[PDB]
Amino acid sequence: LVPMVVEQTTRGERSYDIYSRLLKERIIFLTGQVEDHMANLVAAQMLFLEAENPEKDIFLYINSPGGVITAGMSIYDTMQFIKPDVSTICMGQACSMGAFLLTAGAKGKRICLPNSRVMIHQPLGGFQGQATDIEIHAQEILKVKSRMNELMAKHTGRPIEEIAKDTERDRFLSADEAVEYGLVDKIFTHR
Amino acid sequence: MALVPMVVESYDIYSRLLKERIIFLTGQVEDHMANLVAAQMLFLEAENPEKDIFLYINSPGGVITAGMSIYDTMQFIKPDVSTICMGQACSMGAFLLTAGAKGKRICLPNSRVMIHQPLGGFQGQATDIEIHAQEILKVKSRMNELMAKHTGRPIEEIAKDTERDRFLSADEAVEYGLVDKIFTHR
Amino acid sequence: LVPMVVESYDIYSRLLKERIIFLTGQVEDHMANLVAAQMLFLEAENPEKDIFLYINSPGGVITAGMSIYDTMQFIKPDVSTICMGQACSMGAFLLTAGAKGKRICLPNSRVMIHQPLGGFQGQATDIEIHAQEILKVKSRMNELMAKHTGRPIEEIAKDTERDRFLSADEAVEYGLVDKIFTHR
Amino acid sequence: LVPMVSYDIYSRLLKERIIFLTGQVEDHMANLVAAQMLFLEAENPEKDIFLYINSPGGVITAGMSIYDTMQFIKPDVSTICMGQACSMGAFLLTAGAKGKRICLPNSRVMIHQPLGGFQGQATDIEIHAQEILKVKSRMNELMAKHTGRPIEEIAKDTERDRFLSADEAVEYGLVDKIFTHR
Amino acid sequence: LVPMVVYDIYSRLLKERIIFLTGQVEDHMANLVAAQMLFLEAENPEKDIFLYINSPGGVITAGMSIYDTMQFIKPDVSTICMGQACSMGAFLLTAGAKGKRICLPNSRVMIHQPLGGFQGQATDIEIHAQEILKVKSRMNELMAKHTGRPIEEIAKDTERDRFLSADEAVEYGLVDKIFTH
Amino acid sequence: LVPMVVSYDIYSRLLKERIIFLTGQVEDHMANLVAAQMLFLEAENPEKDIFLYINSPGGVITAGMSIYDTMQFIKPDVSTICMGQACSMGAFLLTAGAKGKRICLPNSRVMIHQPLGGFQGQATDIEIHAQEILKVKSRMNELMAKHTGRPIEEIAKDTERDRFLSADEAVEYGLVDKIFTHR
Amino acid sequence: LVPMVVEQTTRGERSYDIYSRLLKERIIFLTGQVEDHMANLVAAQMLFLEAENPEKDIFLYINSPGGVITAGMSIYDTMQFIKPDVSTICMGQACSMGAFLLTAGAKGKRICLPNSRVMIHQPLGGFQGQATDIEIHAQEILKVKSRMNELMAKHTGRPIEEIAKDTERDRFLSADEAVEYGLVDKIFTHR
Amino acid sequence: ALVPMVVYDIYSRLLKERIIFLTGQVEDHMANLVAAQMLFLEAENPEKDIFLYINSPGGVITAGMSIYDTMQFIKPDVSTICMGQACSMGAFLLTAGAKGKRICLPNSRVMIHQPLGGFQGQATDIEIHAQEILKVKSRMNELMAKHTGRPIEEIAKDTERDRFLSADEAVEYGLVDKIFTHR
Amino acid sequence: LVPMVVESYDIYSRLLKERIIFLTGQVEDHMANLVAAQMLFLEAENPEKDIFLYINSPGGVITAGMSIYDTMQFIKPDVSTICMGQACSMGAFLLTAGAKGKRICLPNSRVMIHQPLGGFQGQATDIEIHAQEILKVKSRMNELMAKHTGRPIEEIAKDTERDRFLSADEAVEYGLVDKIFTHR
Ligand SMILES: *C(=O)[C@@H](C(C)C)[C@@H](O)C(=O)N[C@H](C(=O)N[C@H](C(=O)O)[C@@H](C)CC)C(C)C
Ligand SMILES: *C(=O)[C@@H](C(C)C)[C@@H](O)C(=O)N[C@H](C(=O)N[C@H](C(=O)O)[C@@H](C)CC)C(C)C
Ligand SMILES: *C(=O)[C@@H](C(C)C)[C@@H](O)C(=O)N[C@H](C(=O)N[C@H](C(=O)O)[C@@H](C)CC)C(C)C
Ligand SMILES: *C(=O)[C@@H](C(C)C)[C@@H](O)C(=O)N[C@H](C(=O)N[C@H](C(=O)O)[C@@H](C)CC)C(C)C
Ligand SMILES: *C(=O)[C@@H](C(C)C)[C@@H](O)C(=O)N[C@H](C(=O)N[C@H](C(=O)O)[C@@H](C)CC)C(C)C
Ligand SMILES: *C(=O)[C@@H](C(C)C)[C@@H](O)C(=O)N[C@H](C(=O)N[C@H](C(=O)O)[C@@H](C)CC)C(C)C
Ligand SMILES: *C(=O)[C@@H](C(C)C)[C@@H](O)C(=O)N[C@H](C(=O)N[C@H](C(=O)O)[C@@H](C)CC)C(C)C
Ligand SMILES: *C(=O)[C@@H](C(C)C)[C@@H](O)C(=O)N[C@H](C(=O)N[C@H](C(=O)O)[C@@H](C)CC)C(C)C
Ligand SMILES: *C(=O)[C@@H](C(C)C)[C@@H](O)C(=O)N[C@H](C(=O)N[C@H](C(=O)O)[C@@H](C)CC)C(C)C
Repeated sequence: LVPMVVEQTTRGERSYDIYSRLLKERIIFLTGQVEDHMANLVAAQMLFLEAENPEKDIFLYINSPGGVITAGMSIYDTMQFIKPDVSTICMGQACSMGAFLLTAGAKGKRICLPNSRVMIHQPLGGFQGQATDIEIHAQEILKVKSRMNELMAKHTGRPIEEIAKDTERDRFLSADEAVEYGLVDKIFTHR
Repeated sequence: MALVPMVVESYDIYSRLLKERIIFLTGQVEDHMANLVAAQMLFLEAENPEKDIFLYINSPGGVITAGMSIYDTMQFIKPDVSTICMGQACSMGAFLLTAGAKGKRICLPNSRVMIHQPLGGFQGQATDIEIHAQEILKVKSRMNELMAKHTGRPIEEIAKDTERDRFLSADEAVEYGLVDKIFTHR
Repeated sequence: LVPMVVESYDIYSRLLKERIIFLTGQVEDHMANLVAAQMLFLEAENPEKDIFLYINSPGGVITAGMSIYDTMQFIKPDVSTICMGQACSMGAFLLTAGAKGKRICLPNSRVMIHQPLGGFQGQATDIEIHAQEILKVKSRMNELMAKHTGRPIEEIAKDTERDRFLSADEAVEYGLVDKIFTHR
Repeated sequence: LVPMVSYDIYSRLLKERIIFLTGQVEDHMANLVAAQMLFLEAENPEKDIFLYINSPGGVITAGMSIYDTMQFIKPDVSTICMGQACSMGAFLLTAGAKGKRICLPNSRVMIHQPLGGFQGQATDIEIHAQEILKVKSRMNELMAKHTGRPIEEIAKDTERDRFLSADEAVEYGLVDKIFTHR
Repeated sequence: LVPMVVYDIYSRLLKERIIFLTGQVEDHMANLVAAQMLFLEAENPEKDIFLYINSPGGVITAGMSIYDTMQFIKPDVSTICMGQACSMGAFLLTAGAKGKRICLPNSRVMIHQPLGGFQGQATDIEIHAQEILKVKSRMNELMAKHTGRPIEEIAKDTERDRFLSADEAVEYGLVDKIFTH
Repeated sequence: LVPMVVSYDIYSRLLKERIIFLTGQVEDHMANLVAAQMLFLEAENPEKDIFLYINSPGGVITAGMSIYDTMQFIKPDVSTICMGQACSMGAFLLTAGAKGKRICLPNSRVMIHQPLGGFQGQATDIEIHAQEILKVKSRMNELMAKHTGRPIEEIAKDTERDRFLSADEAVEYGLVDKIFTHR
Repeated sequence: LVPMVVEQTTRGERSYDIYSRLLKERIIFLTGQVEDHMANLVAAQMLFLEAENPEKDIFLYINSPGGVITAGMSIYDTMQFIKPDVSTICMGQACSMGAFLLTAGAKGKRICLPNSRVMIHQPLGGFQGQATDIEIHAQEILKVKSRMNELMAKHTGRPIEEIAKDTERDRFLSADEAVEYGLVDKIFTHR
Repeated sequence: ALVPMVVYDIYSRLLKERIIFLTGQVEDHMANLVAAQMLFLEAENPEKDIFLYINSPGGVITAGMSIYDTMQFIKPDVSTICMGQACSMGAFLLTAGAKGKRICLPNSRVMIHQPLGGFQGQATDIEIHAQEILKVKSRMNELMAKHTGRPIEEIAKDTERDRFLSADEAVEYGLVDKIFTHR
Repeated sequence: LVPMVVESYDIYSRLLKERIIFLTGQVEDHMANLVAAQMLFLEAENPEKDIFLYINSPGGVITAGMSIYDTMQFIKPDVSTICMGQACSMGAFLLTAGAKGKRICLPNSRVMIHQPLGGFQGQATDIEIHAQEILKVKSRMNELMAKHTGRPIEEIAKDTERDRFLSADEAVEYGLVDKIFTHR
């Protein structure tokens, strides 16, 4: 089910799906596993909303356990490139790449809901083939890990060495702990 | 696909009842169906932030974080979310039922309510097992605190009662403080 | 595909304007939710005109069916139940739950009643909790069957221990339905 | 991919009071037919309905939902056999309004006794066996009523698969006439 | 493959009056243990039998075939826990002759209530639920007898998984002593 | 679900801003869709630039060459912007963009390596397919050399195995021209 | 296949499989994944070789990536219990529980072949179910991890704290590194 | 069963003649059986030669090294004869034979290449496993250099990709000592 | 099962004492190794008595077949080859590899020759290496066929580009076998 809303016009009626209707309020949803196709859709929505009005805020609701890093960095670089401030709101959970995109929001507009969960940890990977090729892919994953820690350090305001220590294994944070760590700025309870 | 629809001049029975400020939470709670409920709520607030929203719940439960995305949306939006239990509200469904606005949490007479502690499952190195084991305790504690707050029963009693599956009738759900009243006839 | 009519409506939306709802196939949450939704819609449309629920169901999930039953009782409109093809298990329960004097079998429709089914796996403590719950549900279903049929709970219990098949005539004599429709 | 004309092809023919019963008979497709019949009755309860049947049969109760709908509604339901009408499809063909049951020249009709299948306790098997016999007796009675042949002859003939040509279906009394050209 | 001597290694150690209970307890492997116990009794009904247990548990009725065979035969059955004895394996460990129930130093013992599962008509579910409660009560009674702990305490402690070290198994009364060298 | 605007879907609405998306594995059908959009935008205005956002790990070479040959053929300059990553054929279509209009975003990844193949059958057929794979490998290395301005011998050495480049390394190598951070 | 050897007797001939023949030389093989059944067979061979002669050495050839811990601890407790010294020789590799049973040999008789590989790391596990049950199984894995570190410390002569640090992640050792770490005593190249 | 007498197959009969067969994929259980046969033949007679017939495409390195170390440890010289093919680990065990007693048959095929592997998990774990495969790769190149008498740099270069050798080429390279055509 | 005979031997072990070896079905490492093992055994038993290799094979793995071929050429005894049923691909190669004057077809036996099959997937550099190797093996196989048949390599190459089916008589005329055996 995708719920529709009917707007009456001079020439009868037209129809909007609920998500298209909330897109007019400049609200984008990032829901479930981060992969190329759904991530492109999020990026497209950001580019559209920029063209519509490049000075109004964009609200990105995140409920994700993470997924593909490159797919996520397509969203990240879009958020930084576009003029509008992208306010990030955590719903349910933002883990792995979802936490990274949550902390990547415009400073002062990164929000957790009270019972939302945040989790951070180092990249995952896996190659198979000749020893020479394993060394090349092993070198690449280390470069990506260094870069992801560098960006986390920038957005949190914590030193890179501390980000590295804390993401060696799964680190779960409550909403309060995400504010204290510097992943988000404030907690929204009631409007 | 979309059931009992008419073309606009597809508009279905759920789209029609959404105008009456009615949202349906049906079946297993997971990210996508939960995102749809939250979206409907955000929409109904923008339409009118002062009229009540009616959330019909028939769910055995599911993913806690997905359910919490609805719970936090219910508390955040200005409108009171009235919860009505149809058929059953169990696990996460029972949680969202009791999370309705005080005075407007309703069971139908032959609706079934069931509460129990969280489920989980990790595999890997003992160090990681300890981290996830700790995280599951944190979530279990939080869920008991919120269940205590909404029911008005002490956390020690919620914890005791939810160690194993606890089935309640509509009458028992009112007594326990999960719901406020029973609706039989209009 | 489902045919459309221009006046543009699918055939079910068009029959819904005549206050007709269809309960077809296995009773589960999603199809049962739809039935309940249609009942709420028709009440809001007109709370004093009868609703016609056509039933062709072998049964299914009890809680899903109790979502329909509780909706039927709650809404102001009388819900007339008509049995097409068959009403077995939960379908039979929803057929007999209709407004008194407006529960109808068609001549060659079949009705079947029997006790609930269930199944759990795990610790003996949990098995005992689930066994108790299934007994409470069985007692409650037998009580409501007794209420709607007018037969005593003891007889309903005896008759539903094993599968009991009724013709249209036998369903009238048992009190599951009131009358049989052949022609207008 | 169903073609358009404003209307889909089946919806356009539904304005001409034409319903199609195609493929295996089961609860959902059978309900759709019964719904189209109730709709056409509300539209005009005196004009004929045309039910084109191309079916190998299927679920009896699903078929009986159509049969009872056909008998209840005021309009005469003319049945036309396209390709084949076997088992339950043959039963619904013979259930049409007398004078208006039609086979096309190369259509195939076939009749045989019900199939079933239960497993479990001997007590439950006895209950389910008794139910299958009652259904078989009832199905034979209704076939006897619509064909005009006695129940004893319907019973003997449906013990095993009995195939009929269009000519043989008219002789047996399953249909009234054959349409070759308009 | 199982190596041989001039007899396979298991037949050769059966001369030393040693029986192995290894892996999941089911009808066929349990029948083999009970068969070996009847054989060793017929060979010499006075000399002790050594049962080496390395089992996570399994089918209760299959395990009760070994238990009843242990009690029935004239010879004392000395139980030695190697690797682990959990669930039904723990039950057979504690069912050994008093003073001859042994844990090796790094062997693990675990006890918990029975598992079950039926599906069908509510009447049948009630019959199978009652049966599972009767078995649970019986298993607790026999655990109480062999440990010396009261039935009420055994019931509480087996509501959920309870892991014991070799030392804890001695303190609980599941085994009598620990063999090291 | 792709949302609608007033009525267009979001991708049709961004196509009016002359923006095309190349997303996921390169195969015949998605590649055809890119080339169709390129022919459409040319007809609409054959002088205004086209913007191709690339986020691809690569895929089928022939499918990718359908996009490459469409890019060169149409009058409008095709500006290529690397989102997330551009590897294999994705990198090839990135470097194929109009010179001075090939862009990486800061944390976008670029990777290049030689073609993959595979035939089974008679030794005669294996020889024919092996030759064909060498000719394609040569042709791809020539086109990479032409677009980067690096000699073919260097492109061959550097693509014998997987070669991963950052945004900065992609500019130095000559795969892209510039990096875009903020508008 | 398994190759047979024929011994001639007064009454014609008898036949041994190669493994049964080498068992008369007091040689046991621990090969592949450690699980209850193959481990029970190793223990049975040890109890047999004790009964035959409780003063002569037993040679346990190890080529294993590891497996079930309780299965391996059934072999460990048998080794310590029986009178005979169990000399452990590493063939190909001894990882995980493989490395644990290699180091559990009689002191001075733990051997690596030159190109054999040794690897050590902390226990693996995995439960699913009620939070209460997860807690119990999580407490059990920790208790087992402590016990395994204690025994590794005792057999290697390194302190428990160093064993714990070094086994948090996979630690690979060459034959030389295994002697230096104290997992084995000596390296056999030629007889 | 096999091709036997009841008193015992053709392999058991040829084991009496001090002949062992290494056939098919190298893995723990078949490699354990080879090493066992080698220990048995030493105990029977530690001075007579052992003949190891090798027809293998290779397999698990650690399994193959259990044989290698057994070959070097036991007192008897192990003569290696290549039947059909010796590739990867099979070629390694062929070249590991006693100097002067490593034999190719005329139409036997030899192929050498670097190790294969694969891990998936946390970047930290990947770094550890990536290091281990480099150590193993070095060690295998060192042992090949020793047995062939070629420098490790040439072994490394040649095994970066698959290198196929004829019987003649295997003698020239030093993988084997001589070719046996007729007795 | 395989029948036994008492003197206790299986039927194949008994015929092995008559110096008969069977090559039956798809040629692969394990079954080819068994044939080679038998050839070494019979040489050790008596290096001056002929060995009789019965061939019924569609072919299979070339290297596995070359393990038999090199064993045949190496051992002192003449290896007589008799074709039962069929000798195709590698089986035809091993048939023609028998001692000159002792390569035999049975009257209704079928022979078939064709060029090698192969298959690699991976990087274009690896595909070039494997392609070159396939061509070297193809050249070597054609050379050895040319030697044993006494036909020039150009003709063997032409005739094996596609599947070439020969009767017993056609096999003798081509030089793949020397004579046909009908009766003893
Ligand atoms: C959190 O989202 C992480 C996991 C999904 C839990 C995510 O950040 C992650 O590690 N993703 C991994 C990934 O994208 N890895 C790529 C790759 O191997 O190609 C590398 C660029 C990482 C160095 C997995 C593969 C999804
Ligand atoms: C009721 O709905 C419970 C289950 C469906 C029976 C639900 O509350 C629940 O426990 N869900 C469980 C869950 O969400 N667990 C998560 C997780 O493991 O990620 C933790 C937050 C709880 C420790 C699973 C999804 C059923
Ligand atoms: C008739 O509809 C019955 C079956 C379909 C034959 C139906 O009444 C029924 O018993 N359904 C069962 C069911 O809903 N059981 C629930 C349950 O276990 O959830 C028990 C609570 C009933 C006490 C089965 C599960 C379909
Ligand atoms: C012709 O259509 C027959 C079969 C498709 C061949 C049909 O008449 C039939 O026998 N249907 C069967 C059926 O519906 N049986 C039900 C049942 O199993 O409950 C009994 C009521 C009739 C004996 C098959 C099983 C669909
Ligand atoms: C320990 O070994 C227990 C499980 C393996 C964890 C074992 O004692 C157990 O509970 N076994 C169970 C069983 O045998 N149950 C039978 C049954 O349901 O048939 C009942 C007689 C006990 C209530 C499971 C089924 C193996
Ligand atoms: C990058 O995109 C490469 C692969 C995804 C790794 C791509 O360049 C590539 O090699 N594609 C391959 C391909 O298209 N090969 C064709 C073919 O064999 O059909 C040949 C033309 C290459 C010589 C694979 C097969 C997709
Ligand atoms: C090396 O052998 C380790 C793994 C096989 C890589 C081994 O020591 C190991 O961790 N085994 C795990 C194990 O035995 N776990 C049991 C269990 O949870 O059941 C615990 C007793 C260990 C804490 C197996 C692989 C699960
Ligand atoms: C030749 O036999 C090679 C392959 C079979 C083609 C063989 O040498 C090889 O590389 N084997 C590989 C292997 O054993 N890898 C192990 C491993 O990943 O565990 C590493 C020690 C290699 C550095 C694979 C597993 C067959
Ligand atoms: C006849 O027996 C041939 C095929 C079965 C038709 C046989 O001669 C053959 O070609 N076998 C092939 C083979 O051995 N190919 C290897 C290989 O690809 O590894 C190459 C050496 C071919 C040059 C196939 C694979 C069975």
